[PDB]
Amino acid sequence: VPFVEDWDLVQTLGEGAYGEVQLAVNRVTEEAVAVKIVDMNIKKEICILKMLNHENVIKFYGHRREGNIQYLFMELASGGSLFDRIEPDIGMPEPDAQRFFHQLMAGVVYLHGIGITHRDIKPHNLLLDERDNLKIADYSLATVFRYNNRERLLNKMCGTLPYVAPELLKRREFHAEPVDVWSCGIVLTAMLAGELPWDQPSDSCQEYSDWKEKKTYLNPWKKIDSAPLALLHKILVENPSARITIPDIKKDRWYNKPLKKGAKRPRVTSGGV
Ligand SMILES: [Cl-]
Repeated sequence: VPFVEDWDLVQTLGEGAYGEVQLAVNRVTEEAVAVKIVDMNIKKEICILKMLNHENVIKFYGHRREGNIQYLFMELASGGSLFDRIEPDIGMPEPDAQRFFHQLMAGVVYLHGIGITHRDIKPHNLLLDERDNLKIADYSLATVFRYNNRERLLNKMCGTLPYVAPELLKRREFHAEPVDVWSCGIVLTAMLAGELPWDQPSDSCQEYSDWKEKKTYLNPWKKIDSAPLALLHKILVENPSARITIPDIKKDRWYNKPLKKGAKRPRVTSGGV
């Protein structure tokens, strides 16, 4: 029974470090949206949020301040997270993984093309609409890495250790785009194996050492077919300047492999075939 202007906040979708996220339903129009509620940087988030316009990125509808609390209205992805579609120790069917990977690259290319890096790509932040279309959500760590056609290097460490690229832990400053690419590879690994390969990509983490030594008889690699594994070998490359870029991902054999049948034709409601 809480509400904001014309919307009722009817269900808690999740929780933030500084927020809560609610299902908001418009009393008049019946539209359903998501609303992130922040008690009391968020100015920066809003500027980035207003830039977003792409089918694989959560759209921003506007905001409201009421005393101490900010409300950020956002497109709803009613299917929830990709995280909940990954069966532990299994993953998901390869054709479904490929499709989600396709969508994820489309959203990341978009963001990179407007000079925005998300910086915390992981299945928890990849939401699904009612047709299972992927949407990159939560721009609270996002930042500008290109402005007026000039790249800036990053230096703040942030993200989530099992998804983070090794340069982020090793270098004083690093390029944004390869970091996002690396985390897309860890997502792909999770979709195909239902398990993360390492706690973190550091020289003191055995499982990472094992990967650099190509011990792909170990989990999770041994669960992964040779084609997508060859892509993962190009993505999960320690040196960020040697790592595959998105233009080249789009040329990869597995990325271009036909795997998934299209949806059945929609039901006739009027007229003929
Ligand atoms: Cl996992």
